[PDB]
Amino acid sequence: TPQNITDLCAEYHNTQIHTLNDKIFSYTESLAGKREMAIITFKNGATFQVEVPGSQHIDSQKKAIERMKDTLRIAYLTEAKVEKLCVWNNKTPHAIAAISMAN
Amino acid sequence: TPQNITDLCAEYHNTQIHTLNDKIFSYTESLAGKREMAIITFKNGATFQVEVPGSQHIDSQKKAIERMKDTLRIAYLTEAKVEKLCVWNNKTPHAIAAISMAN
Amino acid sequence: TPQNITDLCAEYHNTQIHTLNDKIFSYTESLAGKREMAIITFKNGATFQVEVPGSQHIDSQKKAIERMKDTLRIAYLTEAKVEKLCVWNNKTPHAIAAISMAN
Amino acid sequence: TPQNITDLCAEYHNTQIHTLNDKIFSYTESLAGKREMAIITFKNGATFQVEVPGSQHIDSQKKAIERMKDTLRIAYLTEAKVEKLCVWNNKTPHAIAAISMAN
Amino acid sequence: TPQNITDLCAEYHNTQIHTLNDKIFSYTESLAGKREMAIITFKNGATFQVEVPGSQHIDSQKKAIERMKDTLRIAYLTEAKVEKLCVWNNKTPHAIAAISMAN
Ligand SMILES: C[C@@H]1O[C@H](O)[C@@H](O)[C@H](O)[C@@H]1O
Ligand SMILES: C[C@@H]1O[C@H](O)[C@@H](O)[C@H](O)[C@@H]1O
Ligand SMILES: C[C@@H]1O[C@H](O)[C@@H](O)[C@H](O)[C@@H]1O
Ligand SMILES: C[C@@H]1O[C@H](O)[C@@H](O)[C@H](O)[C@@H]1O
Ligand SMILES: C[C@@H]1O[C@H](O)[C@@H](O)[C@H](O)[C@@H]1O
Ligand SMILES: *[C@H]1O[C@@H](C)[C@@H](O)[C@@H](O)[C@@H]1O
Ligand SMILES: *[C@H]1O[C@@H](C)[C@@H](O)[C@@H](O)[C@@H]1O
Ligand SMILES: *[C@H]1O[C@@H](C)[C@@H](O)[C@@H](O)[C@@H]1O
Ligand SMILES: *[C@H]1O[C@@H](C)[C@@H](O)[C@@H](O)[C@@H]1O
Ligand SMILES: [Ca+2]
Ligand SMILES: [Ca+2]
Ligand SMILES: [Ca+2]
Ligand SMILES: [Ca+2]
Ligand SMILES: [Ca+2]
Ligand SMILES: [Ca+2]
Ligand SMILES: [Ca+2]
Ligand SMILES: [Ca+2]
Ligand SMILES: [Ca+2]
Ligand SMILES: [Ca+2]
Repeated sequence: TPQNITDLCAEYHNTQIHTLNDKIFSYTESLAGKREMAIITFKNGATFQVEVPGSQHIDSQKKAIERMKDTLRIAYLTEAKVEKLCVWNNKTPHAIAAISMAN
Repeated sequence: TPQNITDLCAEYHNTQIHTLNDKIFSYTESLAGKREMAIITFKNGATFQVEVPGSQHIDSQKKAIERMKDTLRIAYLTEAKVEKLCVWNNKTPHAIAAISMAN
Repeated sequence: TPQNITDLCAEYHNTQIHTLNDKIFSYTESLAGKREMAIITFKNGATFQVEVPGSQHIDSQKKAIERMKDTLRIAYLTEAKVEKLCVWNNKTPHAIAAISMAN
Repeated sequence: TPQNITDLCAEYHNTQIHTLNDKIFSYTESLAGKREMAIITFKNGATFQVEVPGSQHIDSQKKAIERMKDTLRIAYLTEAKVEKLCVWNNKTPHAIAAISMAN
Repeated sequence: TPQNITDLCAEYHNTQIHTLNDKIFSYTESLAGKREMAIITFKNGATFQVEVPGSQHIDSQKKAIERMKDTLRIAYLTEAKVEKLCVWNNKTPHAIAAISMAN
């Protein structure tokens, strides 16, 4: 069980930590078919997706995907500092696996 | 994969982008039978719905319909600037497909 | 498809609009068996229920009834102005069909 | 159908109204197996539970018990004044049936 | 039935109270496969998880795990002072069974 986002990120292939230390600049969400996704940007231009859920996801996985989009929305609206994102960087835009907030 | 709401909107037939750059003037929801919908308006007069959940929306989509109303509700109550809406324009009032916020 | 709460309200029998243009004065909620409901009041005395889910309600209404109670809770705690309610006025208290917020 | 917490409470055996007119002093929450419950206190000394969902609870109450723990959490975090609680006084600590907020 | 986090904690094996009396320093959440978890840290260095939900959890447990992550997120973003945690201390990092807030 990892104790921090970096270690967690390290357990997957084709991941990377972005250290933003900045609030979210823009928040985009879509309910359109095959594109039920969220997209966030930062003032420096970095863009990240929360990928659409699939049939391959069990309920508790689907609740994590939804939770993440919830977290992103509420972080945006409270202007919470995003410390780090763990992303998958073999996708475009980079696909969020995890988030950390601090300060 | 889209990196913003305009790219995403352009993937669908019978969609257009509206540019608001304004907070929601009014938020309406109903639990009346076959009208379980949200409706928002902008001071400029524009009116939009979130559609009644129905048989065209698979599970990810019914979830995202529920998330859209959660978003519109919290956006209204925080006076968050709505940047753009992607809508189906083959409905009256136009039906929301995606939202971007970026005050 | 209706563009506002008045037009939506006009599609049902035994409904009427109340124009309140006021914040909620009190919010009450219950988990007692067969009284799983909320009740709101306004400073003018007007008193409203979200009904206990029962045999009068179709399936599609059940998520919406839960959503309406969430909306009333957060409206109360944000002191949000309630513009209008659509109610069934053959019930005591009057039973909420829809709500519009504007300010 | 009751119009207020007191008349709702009066419909049940082994209940009483507490009149608090105070914010919640503490909020406690457990996920521990067979103690999935919330406990709140007021500065006066008063301790109340939301009961572990159990045999005494009918279907409709399960959702409402979830909502009630939601409401007590956000009441605490918003320093919302609690007016009254309806409780079962044959439980220790006394078990919450209903809550009212005014201020 | 316990009246407080300390009494509830003492009912289980392999548990302990941590007394933090401090707001959450960092909040980390993951949507990644088999790492659907939150992790929080305090300034004194203490690091805690909410367990990954899985086939070994009953629904009551699964529900109470999603609630705990809701609680930790909003407690973080409101800078709510955490009084105590009841945790299982045979896990790394220690796994939250219960949280108390007073302040
Ligand atoms: C961090 C980078 O931000 C850019 O906006 C994206 O186009 C890249 O794919 C990547 O996500
Ligand atoms: C943007 C437009 O706003 C108007 O109020 C509506 O009546 C139209 O149907 C469309 O949705
Ligand atoms: C009967 C009432 O007349 C008023 O003009 C309207 O504003 C209300 O919505 C309602 O329709
Ligand atoms: C209202 C009373 O508060 C006290 O703290 C509790 O110990 C009693 O059981 C009862 O719930
Ligand atoms: C309370 C302790 O915090 C430390 O940071 C962790 O490394 C330990 O495993 C334990 O959870
Ligand atoms: C949890 O922690 C991570 C970093 C891996 O070491 C796993 O083996 C462990 O279960
Ligand atoms: C994904 O996004 C859409 C909008 C198209 O440009 C695709 O080619 C891209 O892969
Ligand atoms: C949908 O809305 C209702 C209120 C009626 O005006 C219909 O004509 C419309 O199609
Ligand atoms: C609903 O309210 C309760 C309190 C009773 O008085 C019933 O008559 C009524 O239908
Ligand atoms: Ca600002
Ligand atoms: Ca802060
Ligand atoms: Ca304003
Ligand atoms: Ca802002
Ligand atoms: Ca005020
Ligand atoms: Ca306002
Ligand atoms: Ca205070
Ligand atoms: Ca107030
Ligand atoms: Ca601060
Ligand atoms: Ca405080």
